[PDB]
Amino acid sequence: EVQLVESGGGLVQAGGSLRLSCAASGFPVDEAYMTWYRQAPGKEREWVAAIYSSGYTRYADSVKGRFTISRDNSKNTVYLQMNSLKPEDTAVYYCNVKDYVYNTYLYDYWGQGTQVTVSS
Amino acid sequence: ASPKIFGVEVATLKKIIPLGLMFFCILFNYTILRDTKDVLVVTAKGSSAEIIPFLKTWVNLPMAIGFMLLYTKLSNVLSKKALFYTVIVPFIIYFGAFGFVMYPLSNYIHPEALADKLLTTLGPRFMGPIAILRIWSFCLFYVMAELWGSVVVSVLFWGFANQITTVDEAKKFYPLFGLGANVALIFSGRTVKYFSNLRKNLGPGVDGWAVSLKAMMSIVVGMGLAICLLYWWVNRYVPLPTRSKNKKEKPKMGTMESLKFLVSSPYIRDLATLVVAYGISINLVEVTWKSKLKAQFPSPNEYSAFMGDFSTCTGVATFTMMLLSQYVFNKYGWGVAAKITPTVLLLTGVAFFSLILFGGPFAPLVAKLGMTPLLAAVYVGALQNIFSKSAKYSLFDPCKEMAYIPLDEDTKVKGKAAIDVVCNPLGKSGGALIQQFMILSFGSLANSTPYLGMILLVIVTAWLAAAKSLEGQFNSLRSEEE
Ligand SMILES: Nc1ncnc2c1ncn2[C@@H]1O[C@H](COP(=O)(O)OP(=O)(O)OP(=O)(O)O)[C@@H](O)[C@H]1O
Repeated sequence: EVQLVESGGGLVQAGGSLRLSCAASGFPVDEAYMTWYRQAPGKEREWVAAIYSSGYTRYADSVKGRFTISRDNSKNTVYLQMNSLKPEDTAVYYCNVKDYVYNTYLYDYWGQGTQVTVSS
Repeated sequence: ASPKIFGVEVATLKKIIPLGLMFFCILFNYTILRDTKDVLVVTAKGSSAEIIPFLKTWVNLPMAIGFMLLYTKLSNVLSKKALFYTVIVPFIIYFGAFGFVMYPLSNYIHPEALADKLLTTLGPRFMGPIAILRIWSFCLFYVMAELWGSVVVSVLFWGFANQITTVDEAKKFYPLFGLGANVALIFSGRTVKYFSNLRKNLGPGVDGWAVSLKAMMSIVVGMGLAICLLYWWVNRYVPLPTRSKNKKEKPKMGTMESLKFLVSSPYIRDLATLVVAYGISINLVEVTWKSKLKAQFPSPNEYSAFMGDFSTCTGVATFTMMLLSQYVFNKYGWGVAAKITPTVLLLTGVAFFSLILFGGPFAPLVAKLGMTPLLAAVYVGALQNIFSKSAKYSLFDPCKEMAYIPLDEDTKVKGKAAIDVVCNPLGKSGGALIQQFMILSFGSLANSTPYLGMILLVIVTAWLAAAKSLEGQFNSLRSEEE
């Protein structure tokens, strides 16, 4: 069964770097459309980065240039390399794999999330 | 007393030699454009090999048709020489302007933002069709590169080679043009690799593919100018035959009435069936193989260098197969020769599909043989394509232009014209429409692998049970006349 387990979160200073891992179990990461979300308390969940089965990567305007999404096909893990971290990046980051056609979502599997907090 | 050199008349060497050299230059550009157009649409960011099924049917199929109506309308207001300067020169201008102007200015004209918005609102399985709008200028390059093999190779040259060579000259030297066409694959393959290797000179943001691309499009212009230069030579120094207007006031027999003729005559329906089956099945394997290629060589330059190596290997294999073709034929027969191409395509394709699909519980061989499963898939698909095409031009095309002989020269002349321009685009577009339905139903081309292998059996089974339906009509007409 599909399972997404995030790790690599923690407390870092402003301007630091952090790498989040998402060990996927039950599906190959190379043929999946996987995305990274984040949700700070008070605000709604915000989409951060998205990787496609083609290796194509998308990023939100808030994290373009600073964040980098990538996957390791051997270990079946997607990565979120967070660089130049701002205190605004403090949130719980979620690993998500899903497929959909227009507004019909065929499946939507989330992880439990990892807490990323940026001190100052 | 006519002089002779190498046992061949000197007067006919001034015609054949510049004709085979011009065929060499045409297949030299074709082997560069066909490798390049795969680099552009597959290795483009935001685009994968799944754009190919939608390029074949929704983009270059209407453009190839639209080109054949512009060519047909221009074939009445232009002379024969003016026709082979209005259809060949815009190609040279386009490819020269592409590698030097259009491609550099492609991050200026490609709507990457609008395509991304479409990609989110539609879904991950729509990256194929959406990439047509994402890299539309690369898609236009794909169409022009396709139109080079469809018009310059199939229409412009062979239309000119047939109007200047005698029927017996076209019987002795045409097999040598195909031999020289694969020398243009060995050399242009080495040419593509040489100009694909990333120069050690790095850049801040210098695209290693931009300097590589315009180093290829310069040769395309350079060799394209040789085609126009050789064509001018053969049309002023070579006395052409005086075959008069009496060629049945050639009535290109439309489209709907064309396939009406197809179904009417049982001899031509089977030949068209073979020509479309090779064109459905080859795509059914080749698009997935190019997906694996994109996985193995993400960089445009690595993909292009592999394409050059692949072109060289294809040229060598096809040269060998053309050499042994008139031993396979003479020994076994037209019926046996017409079966190997279906058989080689089926067997190589099912081996490649069973390495993609059933590759899980079989990997000590790829492990101890010093490869990854992805590289193994790349090499197996490369061997699949090499064997399929080296069988195509050495056994399938010989069988096709050997089955025409027992036909009457009216049915033959109309049917042979009806086969090429219909069945080749029709097969190459149906094999891609199948994959479009696969992609939009099962999501990805990899989820379509079990079925892509199963339509492969169905198409080949109807392909095998159409040569046997023709081995028995070829034998019937070729034996009763004796
Ligand atoms: N090695 C070769 N020898 C002779 N003719 C060739 C050779 N390669 C290509 N041609 C000619 O080029 C034309 C194109 O056929 P083919 O299907 O290979 O190209 P394509 O449709 O561009 O392939 P793809 O679908 O990969 O783009 C045909 O007229 C064929 O006769």
